[PDB]
Formats: sequence, structure tokens, C-alpha cells
Amino acid sequence: ENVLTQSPAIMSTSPGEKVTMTCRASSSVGSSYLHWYQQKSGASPKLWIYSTSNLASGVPARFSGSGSGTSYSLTISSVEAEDAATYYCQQFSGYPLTFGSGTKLEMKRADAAPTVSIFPPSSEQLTSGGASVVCFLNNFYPKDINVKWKIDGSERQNGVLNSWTDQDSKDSTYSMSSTLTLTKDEYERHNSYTCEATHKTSTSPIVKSFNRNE
Amino acid sequence: DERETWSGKVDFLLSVIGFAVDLANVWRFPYLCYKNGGGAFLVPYGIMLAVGGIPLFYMELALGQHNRKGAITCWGRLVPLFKGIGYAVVLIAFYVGFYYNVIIAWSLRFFFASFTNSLPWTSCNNIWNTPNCRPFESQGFQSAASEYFNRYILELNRSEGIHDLGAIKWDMALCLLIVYLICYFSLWKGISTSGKVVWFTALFPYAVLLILLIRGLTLPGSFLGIQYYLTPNFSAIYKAEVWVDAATQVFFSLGPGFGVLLAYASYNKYHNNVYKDALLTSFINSATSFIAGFVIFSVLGYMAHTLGVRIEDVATEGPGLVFVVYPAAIATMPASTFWALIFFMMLATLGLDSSFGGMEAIITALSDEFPKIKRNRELFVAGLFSLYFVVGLASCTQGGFYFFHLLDRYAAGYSILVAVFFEAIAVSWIYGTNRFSEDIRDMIGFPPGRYWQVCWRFVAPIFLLFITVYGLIGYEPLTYADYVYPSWANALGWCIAGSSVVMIPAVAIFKLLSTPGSLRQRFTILTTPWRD
Amino acid sequence: EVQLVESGGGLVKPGGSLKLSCAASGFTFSSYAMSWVRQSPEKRLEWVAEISSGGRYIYYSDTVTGRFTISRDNARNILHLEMSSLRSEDTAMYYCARGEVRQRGFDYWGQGTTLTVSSAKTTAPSVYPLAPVCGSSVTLGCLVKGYFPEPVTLTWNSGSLSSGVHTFPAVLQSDLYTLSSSVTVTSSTWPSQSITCNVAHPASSTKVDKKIEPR
Ligand SMILES: CC(C)CCC[C@@H](C)[C@H]1CC[C@H]2[C@@H]3CC=C4C[C@@H](O)CC[C@]4(C)[C@H]3CC[C@]12C
Ligand SMILES: CC(C)CCC[C@@H](C)[C@H]1CC[C@H]2[C@@H]3CC=C4C[C@@H](O)CC[C@]4(C)[C@H]3CC[C@]12C
Ligand SMILES: OC[C@H]1O[C@H](O[C@H]2[C@H](O)[C@@H](O)[C@H](O)O[C@@H]2CO)[C@H](O)[C@@H](O)[C@@H]1O
Ligand SMILES: COC(=O)[C@H]1[C@@H](OC(=O)c2ccccc2)C[C@@H]2CC[C@H]1N2C
Ligand SMILES: [Cl-]
Ligand code: NA
Ligand code: NA
Repeated sequence: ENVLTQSPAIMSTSPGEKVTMTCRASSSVGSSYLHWYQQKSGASPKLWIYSTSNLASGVPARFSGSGSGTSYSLTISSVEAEDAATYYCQQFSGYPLTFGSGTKLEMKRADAAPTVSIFPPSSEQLTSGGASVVCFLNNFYPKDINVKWKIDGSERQNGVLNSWTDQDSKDSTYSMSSTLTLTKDEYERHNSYTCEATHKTSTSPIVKSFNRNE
Repeated sequence: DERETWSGKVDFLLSVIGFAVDLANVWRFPYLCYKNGGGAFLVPYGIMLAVGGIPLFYMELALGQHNRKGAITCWGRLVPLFKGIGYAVVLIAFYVGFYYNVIIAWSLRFFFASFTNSLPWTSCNNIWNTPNCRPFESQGFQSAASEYFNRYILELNRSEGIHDLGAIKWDMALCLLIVYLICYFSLWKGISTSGKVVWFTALFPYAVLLILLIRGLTLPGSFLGIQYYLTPNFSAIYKAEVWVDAATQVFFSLGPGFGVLLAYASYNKYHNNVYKDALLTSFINSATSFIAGFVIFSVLGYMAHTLGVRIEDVATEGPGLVFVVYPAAIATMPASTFWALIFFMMLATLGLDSSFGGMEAIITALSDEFPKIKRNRELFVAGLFSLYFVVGLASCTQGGFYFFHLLDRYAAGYSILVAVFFEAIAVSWIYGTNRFSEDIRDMIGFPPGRYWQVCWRFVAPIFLLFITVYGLIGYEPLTYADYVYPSWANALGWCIAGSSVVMIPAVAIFKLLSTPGSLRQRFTILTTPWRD
Repeated sequence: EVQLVESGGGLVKPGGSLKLSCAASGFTFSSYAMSWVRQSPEKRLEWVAEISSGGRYIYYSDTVTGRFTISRDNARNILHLEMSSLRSEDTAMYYCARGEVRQRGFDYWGQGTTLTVSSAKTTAPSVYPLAPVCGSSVTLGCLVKGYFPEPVTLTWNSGSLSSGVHTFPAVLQSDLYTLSSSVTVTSSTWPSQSITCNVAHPASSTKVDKKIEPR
């Protein structure tokens, strides 16, 4: 099969600036047979650029594309917030048909400090025999943030489930949820809980703590 | 007249064997076989080894033993005009020391984290993980062993590039210190000590490779990996790129142009047989990589069978193989803690002996140039290793890998290609092969065959040029993952790459200004050896 | 005008078989070639099978040969995909996409149907409230742990309040999914008023509503 490789996999951009994503093939592809698609988050893909040049129906003039052989490129003139999506290229030149690895475009904004909140296990859960502490981190940029579970005054690693969120449609920040899961007894033998975040916004971590006896 | 000599014959060999055999043996050669068509890749490898690599390997060992002095003085006495080669060859090794040692630091850092019977890189439920994590390598996803090496050990995710190094890992700084402490106390006294230490660093990997080969082949699906390894495809012989990979690997695996072989052989007895030494050493180096391939792929085949992972995903080169892919498999098989300790210790011992040579090439060359340095030898290397450790803290940062990958490509890059190119040309043309053959005959008793003389003057310059040209054809701006280095980072590296090469015309130009006469007398003055 | 919907799909054990159907409207269906394209959870598109307008030309991209049979009914305007010997790597969202012209690519896509292939067995989610600790505004959340398979639906106060709600995607651990959602609101509401977490996991028939007690 003919493998299509797209660069870059993730791209950050401020509105109004030029962007170019490249699509390269292992085998030469007829310039007429290459196509581009835009897939919004949680939505079906849509035809964007066909035959390396022509824009599809409903596509604004800010979009353009060029290339031949094993090298192709998609270019947006000046990025708008509506353009945030993942873009896949495609070749129909020969079977089996193939898609590019995809290029995810994300908007850039002012760096925002996270709002950290810590939640003790609900007693309805403790009856089941389990205990899980939750730490929410909301409205922050950039995407990568790091949580540390230190139960006082030692740090625990395993049993932590972290989940980020897709980049948002308005703030253009992110959110992350850290869940430390224990059993009932390990929750009892121990003293207090704490999760805090190392972010670019501050070299000093944002700490949140609660103790069981208070 | 007098200079010290090795305390034994075996000590010199293992010192060279150690220096030559490093992580690149383990982590590059086996991948090249898999990629280039298996056992068929041995054909261009062998040819390029025969004509390209070994004659150059022979040349430095011969030159070192004959002139009996360090890198700078050796080329100073050989071709006084080209003495700049002696300066370039040394500071190239000086550049490598700023990065290369961080690989050993990683090995110890993994070795230290390997005391437990529940290995930290096995599970995706830890604090440093992310939703993209999967228990093993997969397309579009991240392995548990991967996220452990990056988001925890390296903390690379904290850094956006080389402009942001971030904080300093002091667990890494401690590991780096320990490495230099091992290097300091080994390299402290002359070859009377350091020459003995290699009996561990060189031999111990073979001990581990032995028990890892037994453990490897006994795994279910181990035979499957061997096919991915050695299954012949001769269509690649016609492919020019394969002849480039074979030529490049052969040339880099046995290093000329670090001044190491030049320095190491300079402590040999004059009438010692350096031709047999070059043949024995070269073979063992190549044999080591071949054996190491069986160790890697038997485990890689074990993963593709019982662990159900694509061979394309687990077959990799560079540090990713030994710090991610291979440890991931170890954790699955019984007595995992045992295989982990000996593997990461092997990686460390594979890095140490090499570092010994690179540093010794600097010390010896500067000891013969400046008499005051030989006195208080440690005061020199303490200040040297201090400078290394101080700057080495940048490698211990969160953006440390971004700094490591930069120096890896540039410092040891084309700098050494044009250096060795001028080495062969200076000897085989300016100095002459007639003189070189006459010298070798006076040492080992017999002159080099017609085969060796042709390789030095003709095949070798083409061999190196063939690599250098296709290296430039194939040039792209330095990148890692999705991170593209800024244009000022590439520029800075080319200066590092150029600060060596520039020594060739500079020292040559500066020498001409200090000589008497019209251009015709002074250039024959500068091509006259020290033996006239 | 043009509409493509995908029926069928769900949880199937390894070695099992399933049939997908695609309903087409808004165009003459017998005049256009249809293709099945599946999207993996890694967010990476993969072409599966193409069928011509008359169904006389069949093309299979294959990890899939002989396991899949693509079918066409031009009378009722339905596109069929027959599956067999399914395993974990077949788990994806299968799209029904059209185009006749290779030079113009796929101009119309369907909503898509989700197929999950696992040996894991269906379990009911246990949802939990999260009580804050003894401010200008307060953050409250709902924890959904130990369910399979996706998907579940989480809303707040019967899906009234939208703003300030961050619903985190599910993460699979030991054949079990864990999900959480955060909602931020002013302390004037709370505990001024009653907040309720609403979770629905249709596969396991478990629809739960949780009241928030500051205790
Ligand atoms: C392939 C791996 C496992 C083993 C490495 C093969 C090496 C050691 C073999 C293959 C080809 C051999 C060379 C073939 C040609 C000559 C010319 C002869 O006048 C001197 C020996 C010399 C230079 C041989 C040295 C050893 C040699 C380089
Ligand atoms: C693990 C298995 C497959 C390979 C083991 C390789 C070992 C046995 C080989 C590789 C390099 C070899 C050494 C190379 C150098 C010398 C110097 C020589 O004057 C005495 C033999 C001696 C000391 C060799 C002994 C055997 C040796 C250590
Ligand atoms: O597998 C590593 C074991 O020790 C870990 O602790 C770290 C930490 O940096 C510090 O205690 C010291 O440097 O040792 C290690 C180095 O990685 C954790 O306690 C666990 O992961 C393990 O027990
Ligand atoms: C980075 O250059 C190297 O790795 C070389 C060498 O390393 C060095 O030259 C060196 C120089 C200074 C410090 C550390 C290593 C070891 C082996 C033999 C050649 C090659 N390597 C395969
Ligand atoms: Cl090798
Ligand atoms: Na080594
Ligand atoms: Na080597």
C-alpha cells in the first residue's frame, strides 16, 4: 500500500497567521487523485480540497493547496477560530486507498493558570469498599500540565487516572482530571490528601489540601 | 626518549575493544539488518568494512604506535602544515564529552530505579501517564515504557524546545556526577590503572550478552525475531541507500578521528604487531554487533508473538530501543528484576570504556604538547571534568534531551568526516605511502600488502567522499518528533561542527606566516617530517 | 438534501460476526459508488471497502479480506457491510461515505456507527457525587467509575445548565471505564439550590440521578 505521512501531527496557531501542513507519500501520486478533508471534534469528516487545487463547496477562499508526485501541502491564508480541526489528506490514485496520519490544528492564546480543586471520596463509594480522590484542573494553557499526588507527606504514583479535554471552542484553554483510586482501608490508615499542579504559568506549584479530621 | 607503556598486551586490546564497542553497536547495527534486507545487508557491510573501515582503523593504530606521541604532536611531526588536524581531532572529542556521558547517566538512573520487583514502567495508571498510554507500543499511541522515559525520567514534556531547558533534575545530576567520578578515578593515573579497568567495562557486556542471549532465544516466538533479523533480501544490494548505510555504519562503528586510536596505540611498544591488533579488534567489534542483534530481535520476536505487537513499532534505533522498547519486554518475562539490572549495567559499561578513550585522546594529546600538563595530570582532568560536569548540568535539565540530540548530529557530524578525509590524504599523498609502508615494515617486520596501499590513497578518500556527498544530498533541518529546531540552533551547531574543521586551514595559514622564504621553500619546509 | 445514516454496530466478542447498514437519501443511489471508511480511536482514518454503482466492482483494503463482505441494495437504497471473525483491531467508528468520481474523492459522509470488539463483559456504572471542603465561586463534580462499554451520557440538572461544565472523556482501565465531569457555579446558587448529576449508560440500562449533600 501507499503510505501517506502528514506533518505536523499537532500544530498551534494564532488567528490571522499563515499555516502550512505537508502531506508526503511513499509512492508518486497523480496530482488529480489527491484530496483533503476537515474533521471537526466529535463530527464526521468533510470534503475540503480535491485534486490538490480546487476547494470543495462551502470552503472559504482562505484555503489553498499545492503539490505533485510524493509531496503535497495544504495552506490556509489567515487562520480563523472556525478553522480549528484535524486535517487528513488522501490518495485515490490506486487501491488500496489510504489516508494521511492527520494534522491536528489547535488555537494558541494567553497562558492561563489552572483552577485546582480537590474532592474527597463520597461516603456512598466507601460503602462499596473503594475510595477515590478526585482533583480537577480547569481553564489553563498550554495543554500539558502535571499533577502530583502526595499523601502527606509521601508521594503515591500508581492508581492515578488522568484525563485531559479537547481544546475548547471559546476560552481556547484546556482542563484535566486526576483521580487517585484506593481501597477503603488504605484511605483509613492514612492522614490527608493533596494534589498540586506544575505549570508553565508558575515555577511554584498550585497546592490543594484537605484532612479527614477536619 | 622514554614514555610509559601498557602493563600488558591484553590491556591495550581490551582498551581499544572497549572504546570501539558501544551503544551504537547494540542500537544501530541490528536495525540496519532488519531495514536493509537482513543477512543480505552483510554483503555491502562486509565490503565497506574491508575496503573503507578497517584500512582507516589500521592507519590510526599504525600512526599512533610509530610516532609514539599524542594526536596534536603526531600530525605536527608528520605534516607540520597539517598539524591543525591534530587540533581538530582533539576538540572534536572535546565536544562529544558534553553529551555522550548523559547516555551512561540514563543507564545508571534506570539501574537505580530497577531495584524493586514491581517495575515502574510497566503500568499506565501512574501519576506521570496520560490517556494516550497503552501497555505496549502501538501506532498513534504511546507505550507505558515510553511515557516513563519521557514524562518521568527525562521530564521532557516540561520543555517546549531548546530555548526552554527548564529546571534541573538533581537525580540526573547525581547520576552524571557518579559517571564522571568513575571516569575520574579510572582515568586519574595513566594506563597502569585505566588500562586495567577496561577488563571489566569491555568484558562484562559479553557476560551479560551471553545470559541475555540464552534468555532471549528460549522465549516463545524468539525464532520469529531471528527471521525479521537475518532473512535475506538481495534486492537491497542494488539500492544505493543500503551501500550508504553500510558505509556510514562501518566508518562510525570503528572511530578514526577522535585521536583515540592514535593515542591508545602510542603507548604500544615500537616493534609490537599493530597489524594483527587492528584485525583482531575490528573483527570483535563487528562480531559484537552481530551477536547483539540476536539478543535484541529474539526479544523483539517474543513481543510480536506473545505480546501481540507489530514488528514495525518495536523495531527501532537510537536510545529508544534500550530505554523503552527492550525494557518493556523484560518486565513481562519472569525474574524481570534480574534482567533489568544486568541490562542497564551493561549499557553503562558499554558507555564507560568508550568515554575513557575519548577523554584519554584529549589528555595524551595535550600532555605531549604542553609539558606542564603531564605534571599534576589530575589537576588537569579535575578542572576538565569539572568543566564537563558544570556544563553537563544542561543535559540534566528538563530540556536535556533537546540539547543531547543537537550535539549528537553536529559535533560528531561532518566535522569528523572531513577530518579523517584530510588524515588519509596527508599520509598517502603529502607524507606518502612509501614512507608509511617503510615505517610499518620497520615496526612489524613486513610492509603492508598492495591491497592496503591502494585503499589508503584511493578507496578511502572516495569511501569518505561517497558518504559525505550523500549526507549533504540527504540534508534536512534538525528535528525531533514534531519539534523543529529553530534556525539559530542549526546555525550554532554548524559553528560547533565548523570550529573543528576551521583548524585545518587556520593552523596551516598561521604556520606559513611564521616560516621564512618564498611560497616554494616554506611549503616543502612544512611537508618535511620530524625525522629529517 | 443528501443524508447518510449508519445503523447496526455495538459490542461483539472476538471471532463474532456483525452486519452494518447505511441508509441513503437525497440522490439516486444506484448511480454512485459507495465506500466504508472506519475511524479508529487513535483518530486515524482507514479505508475498508468500495462497491461500484452496479455492485459489479468490489475493492477491499485488507487487514480485512474474506472477513468482510460489502453488499449493495439499490432498490431500498441501503449499503450493507457483513463482518466475520472480528477482533480487537477492528474496533472503530465505521463511516458510510460516498463518491463516484475518484478525482473528486468522498463528497458526503454519514454520522457513523460505533463498533466495539472486546472479550470484556458489560457492566453498570457506579456514579458518585463530590463534596467540597469546609469563596467567590464553587466547583462541583460527578464521578462515574467502572463501566463498559462506551458510551455514557452525563448532564447536570436534567441537562439545563451548559456553561462552566467540563466533561472529561472516559479512560479504559482493566476493562473498565472511569469518567468525571466538573461544573463551576457561584456560591450564591449553592447550596442555595439543589444540584443534580445525571448519568446514563444505555448498554447496561443504568440511569442514575445523584443529589449533592455538603455533609
Ligand atoms: C561479517 C562479520 C560477522 C565478520 C566481519 C568480516 C571481516 C572480519 C572480514 C570480511 C572480509 C575480510 C577481508 C577480506 C579481504 C582482506 C584482504 C587481505 O589481504 C587481508 C584481510 C582482509 C582485509 C580481510 C579481513 C577480514 C574481513 C574484513
Ligand atoms: C557472549 C559470547 C557469545 C561472546 C564472548 C566473547 C568473549 C569470549 C571474547 C570477545 C573478546 C575476546 C578477548 C579479546 C582480547 C583478548 C586479548 C588476547 O591477547 C587474549 C584473549 C582476549 C582476552 C579475548 C578473550 C575472549 C574474548 C573476551
Ligand atoms: O522504581 C523506583 C522506585 O523508587 C522511586 O522513587 C524515585 C525517587 O526519585 C526517589 O525516591 C529516588 O531517587 O528513587 C527513585 C528514582 O526513580 C519510587 O519510590 C518508586 O517508583 C520505586 O519504589
Ligand atoms: C560519539 O562518537 C562515538 O560514539 C564514537 C566513540 O565515542 C567517542 O569518540 C567519544 C569521544 C568523547 C567522549 C565520549 C565518546 C565510541 C564508539 C567508537 C566510535 C564511536 N562509537 C561507536
Ligand atoms: Cl557495528
Ligand atoms: Na563502549
Ligand atoms: Na563500534
